[PDB]
Amino acid sequence: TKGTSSFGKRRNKTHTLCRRCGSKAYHLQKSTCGKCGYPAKRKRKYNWSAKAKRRNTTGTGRMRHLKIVYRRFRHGFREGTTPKPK
Amino acid sequence: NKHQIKQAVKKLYDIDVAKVNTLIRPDGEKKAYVRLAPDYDALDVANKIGII
Amino acid sequence: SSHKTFRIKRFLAKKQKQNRPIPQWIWMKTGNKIRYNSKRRHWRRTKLGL
Amino acid sequence: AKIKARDLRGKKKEELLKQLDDLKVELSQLRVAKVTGGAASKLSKIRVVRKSIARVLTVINQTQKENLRKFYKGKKYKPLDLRPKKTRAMRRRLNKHEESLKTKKQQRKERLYPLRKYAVKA
RNA sequence: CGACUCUUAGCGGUGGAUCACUCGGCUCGUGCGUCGAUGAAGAACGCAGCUAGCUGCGAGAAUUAAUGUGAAUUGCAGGUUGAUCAUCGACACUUCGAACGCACUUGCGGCCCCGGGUUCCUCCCGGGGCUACGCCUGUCUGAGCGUCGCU
RNA sequence: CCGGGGGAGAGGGUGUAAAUCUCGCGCCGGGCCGUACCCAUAUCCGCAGCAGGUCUCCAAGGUGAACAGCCUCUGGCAUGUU
RNA sequence: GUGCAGAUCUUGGUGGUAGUAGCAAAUAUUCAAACGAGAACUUUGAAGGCCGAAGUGGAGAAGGGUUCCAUGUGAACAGCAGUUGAACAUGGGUCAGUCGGUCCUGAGAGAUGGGCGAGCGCCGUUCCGAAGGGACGGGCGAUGGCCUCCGUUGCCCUCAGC
RNA sequence: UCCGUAGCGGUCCUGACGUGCGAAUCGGUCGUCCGACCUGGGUAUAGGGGCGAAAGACUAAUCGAACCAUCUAGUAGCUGG
RNA sequence: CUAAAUACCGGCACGAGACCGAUAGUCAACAAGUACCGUAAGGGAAAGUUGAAAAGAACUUUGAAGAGAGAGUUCAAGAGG
RNA sequence: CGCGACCUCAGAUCAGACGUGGCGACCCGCUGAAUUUAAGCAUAUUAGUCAGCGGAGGAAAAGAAACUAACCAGGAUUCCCUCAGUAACGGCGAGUGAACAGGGAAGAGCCCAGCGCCGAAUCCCCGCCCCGCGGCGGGGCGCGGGAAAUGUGGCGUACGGAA
Ligand SMILES: [Mg+2]
Ligand SMILES: [Mg+2]
Ligand SMILES: [Mg+2]
Ligand SMILES: [Mg+2]
Ligand SMILES: [Mg+2]
Ligand SMILES: [Mg+2]
Ligand SMILES: [Mg+2]
Ligand SMILES: [Mg+2]
Ligand SMILES: [Mg+2]
Ligand SMILES: [Mg+2]
Ligand SMILES: [Mg+2]
Ligand SMILES: [Mg+2]
Ligand SMILES: [Mg+2]
Ligand SMILES: [Mg+2]
Ligand SMILES: [Mg+2]
Ligand SMILES: [Mg+2]
Ligand SMILES: [Mg+2]
Ligand SMILES: [Mg+2]
Ligand SMILES: [Mg+2]
Ligand SMILES: [Mg+2]
Ligand SMILES: [Mg+2]
Ligand SMILES: [Mg+2]
Ligand SMILES: [Mg+2]
Ligand SMILES: [Mg+2]
Ligand SMILES: [Mg+2]
Ligand SMILES: [Mg+2]
Ligand SMILES: [Mg+2]
Ligand SMILES: [Mg+2]
Ligand SMILES: [Mg+2]
Ligand SMILES: [Mg+2]
Ligand SMILES: [Mg+2]
Ligand SMILES: [Mg+2]
Ligand SMILES: [Mg+2]
Ligand SMILES: [Mg+2]
Ligand SMILES: [Mg+2]
Ligand SMILES: [Mg+2]
Ligand SMILES: [Mg+2]
Ligand SMILES: [Mg+2]
Ligand SMILES: [Mg+2]
Ligand SMILES: [Mg+2]
Ligand SMILES: [Mg+2]
Ligand SMILES: [Mg+2]
Ligand SMILES: [Mg+2]
Ligand SMILES: [Mg+2]
Ligand SMILES: [Mg+2]
Ligand SMILES: [Mg+2]
Ligand SMILES: [Mg+2]
Ligand SMILES: [Mg+2]
Ligand SMILES: [Mg+2]
Ligand SMILES: [Mg+2]
Ligand SMILES: [Mg+2]
Ligand SMILES: [Mg+2]
Ligand SMILES: [Mg+2]
Ligand SMILES: [Mg+2]
Ligand SMILES: [Mg+2]
Ligand SMILES: [Mg+2]
Ligand SMILES: [Zn+2]
Repeated sequence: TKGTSSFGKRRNKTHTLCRRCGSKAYHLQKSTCGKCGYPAKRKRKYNWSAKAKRRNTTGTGRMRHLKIVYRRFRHGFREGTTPKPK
Repeated sequence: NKHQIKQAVKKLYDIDVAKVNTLIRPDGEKKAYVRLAPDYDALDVANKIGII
Repeated sequence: SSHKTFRIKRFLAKKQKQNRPIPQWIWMKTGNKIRYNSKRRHWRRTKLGL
Repeated sequence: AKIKARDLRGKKKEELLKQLDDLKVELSQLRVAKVTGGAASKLSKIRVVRKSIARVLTVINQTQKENLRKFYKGKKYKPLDLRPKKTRAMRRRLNKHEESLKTKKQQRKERLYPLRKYAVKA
């Protein structure tokens, strides 16, 4: 009874897609995320899982501002000047 | 919105609209059925825009 | 279900669009290794999470 | 014709918007041809018209931004996009002026006891 | 003689060992040592003539401008006053996210200014700018059978 | 959402009457999201087209106490991985 | 990081068993024709049957996410086969003021004030709170139009429970 | 309250099956079927904790202390190489 | 209040090696934190090599086709995606 | 009753600023075990270590003696060698365990409050004029506004200082 017969009643879901981390760990009934902890301002991370930290680090995603910061660093963050025209 | 679709057809194709009915496809795109006025003819509008 | 929400339907729309085979002309390219689409999904086999 | 960015800069904003609204009519006419099924010459012109629209809008936005920074050139308070965007910590530093103050005590100390240039015989 | 079985060799299959390669790792050392409310990290969704993934990019969407370079890109088509690459200092940068009008259904607003509507008469529609918390200095409006002074 | 009790008030000086109307018509508008199909001895969960599990609506004729069992009509199916 | 036969060693590959166990729950199929290279299994007609209104019928909720529909294919899958399929490949398909969501509160969840806490934070939901940004009538002020008469916002008097 | 259907449950055959339809099913036979009844959805209680008409039962096929990661390559006078 | 000498398995850019050579070396030489699994926290692979150059086998013939037989390319198909 | 100060406390989509979150190898402040060893085990050991929390920088922290010493004395901090597996702690069992002196790398010193003297001699903000203007500054005006006597600035700080 506790196995195959009991697996047929799984029809309503506990977790949904989180709006901050994108993972399906937003507990609908506790209103919190088990992956990032969305209503908390700080994201949840721990030193007892080094493998979970390297799945979400600054090198994981697009870096759509930091990679321009790294390029702009080499010229002293020059701004408001143009190269000399032809 | 349906209002924006209505006033967008009225400017690009210079035809007034009876009503607009929208749906969202499983493709993800929004399809709009735009009914013209009874005095404008939809296929003679379609000819000048290209679809035939 | 038929009582979808907008974000779920949009996610299903993207996962519908990624489920097409590769175009025929990509493996005539010079630096090509792809034989087929290995990220394919069938509705009966893989249940997409959710 | 090839729409260049060098000869759009001397034009006025209204005759630039006229070209922009003409090229958008060109995109709509080309996208109708794409869905009806058209020539490859019509299909390959979509990338040409899109980058021309990007060029015209880039010229319009650059001209507007240059006039905004000409208007706010001598003003104490300017909009944050026209303010210099360095890094956040570098924008929260002290000025040249602020790092170049020293007190009246250190001013008279530097005056009274300057660092002398000297040498010692071997 | 024949079938079946055993051994060895030739050839052929099954299998991918060995060897030779290596735009990858590991380790050591050097220089620099730079994120974010001017909206970070992360995520979501889109963008190619034919495009699923990876990569790149953001409705200007496998990129715009400028500079250097100098005749290509290419799987197939199409079209030197500068094609393509590289640099990148100008411009731009959808949605969620510290995430900021209230909530997170993608829902309900409020104030002000514009354009249709109207002809300031409120409706209606579209667009733009504001509307989070804490805290510093100053301003304005206040409270007190707090301490007083004077009519 | 409505009815009542109260009566602060408003309206006109005998009329091209006024304030007012929950009466009959007339004018304009209603934005955003979901909507296909399966819903079960094959579209869900049990590693699967798994004799298991999974919430409901409709409910003909005869026999019969009967939504029992058996036969039949509308509808459905091909004997349940040969 | 130097020699393997073993560690119910690790990973990968292959045998005997073995063309064996098996393809046996829910009564049942038969004849003719068509398409085709090919038919026990596809389609059509004629039978004989079953589910027998608490159905093997007709519609929904949850869940699934294109499985729905049309055409083509028979490489792989559908434990025989297939001319067939929920398989593959091309194309299509979900239209609302009235049907639901959206609004309300339920059990309950959860900020601020406050309290606690080394700290992320936690407790607590009216409890140690100056918690109302509103309205009618009047006075004052300005605006815009038949500046007639309403409307607009600025200040004050007045009133207000939750 | 009794017989008894749907529903809920699971006595016996210690039947079938037992590299099964199935990591607990099937057949006949059975208990109950107006009330301490059955059931969907929402919500509350979380691990030395919950919850228990009490079997150390249940707490995602895991229960006399669930599951995941880390301390951790824990130690072994013992077994095998 | 205060530089220097001191620390640096993260980041950017580099150089080197008595290191490893696709069951090794990072989990990852490849569309790798990807496919896939679990409600979740998390777990987590496998997978390099035609040739110098696609010159990647035109055409004939059997078969419905997969498949063959000739012919042809190449130094070599005893290198046939 | 009213008016005007000051104090204390509110409300603003008031004018101008700042903080939040990320990464976290190295650094700072807390909190903090049990495996293990003691051939058992409880003090100890593991270990102020793993885990947990907060906060930064290109380094951080520390730092110019309420010091070391007992000498014919040295003289901020940080790091290396040595002191030293030493003094010492420890069911004095298992085990743990520095500092001074000495040799080097580097070397840099300083400022307030108080006590006093100077007419608050000091500081911030808004308006205008010209310049700089892409790290918002300079002088000139304003019978402009505030902060500050419940104390700003100059001299001056233990090496003495002031007149
Ligand atoms: Mg629940
Ligand atoms: Mg944190
Ligand atoms: Mg399934
Ligand atoms: Mg001084
Ligand atoms: Mg042989
Ligand atoms: Mg795309
Ligand atoms: Mg260019
Ligand atoms: Mg150029
Ligand atoms: Mg809701
Ligand atoms: Mg009355
Ligand atoms: Mg329907
Ligand atoms: Mg079946
Ligand atoms: Mg049968
Ligand atoms: Mg049959
Ligand atoms: Mg070696
Ligand atoms: Mg061996
Ligand atoms: Mg047999
Ligand atoms: Mg039906
Ligand atoms: Mg049915
Ligand atoms: Mg078969
Ligand atoms: Mg079908
Ligand atoms: Mg209608
Ligand atoms: Mg709470
Ligand atoms: Mg009874
Ligand atoms: Mg009874
Ligand atoms: Mg038995
Ligand atoms: Mg048996
Ligand atoms: Mg069976
Ligand atoms: Mg408790
Ligand atoms: Mg009970
Ligand atoms: Mg017992
Ligand atoms: Mg022993
Ligand atoms: Mg200090
Ligand atoms: Mg060297
Ligand atoms: Mg490997
Ligand atoms: Mg090899
Ligand atoms: Mg090989
Ligand atoms: Mg050879
Ligand atoms: Mg060869
Ligand atoms: Mg303000
Ligand atoms: Mg402590
Ligand atoms: Mg012991
Ligand atoms: Mg022992
Ligand atoms: Mg022990
Ligand atoms: Mg730690
Ligand atoms: Mg921080
Ligand atoms: Mg930094
Ligand atoms: Mg420091
Ligand atoms: Mg010392
Ligand atoms: Mg010694
Ligand atoms: Mg002893
Ligand atoms: Mg110790
Ligand atoms: Mg010393
Ligand atoms: Mg020296
Ligand atoms: Mg003083
Ligand atoms: Mg001193
Ligand atoms: Zn999350």
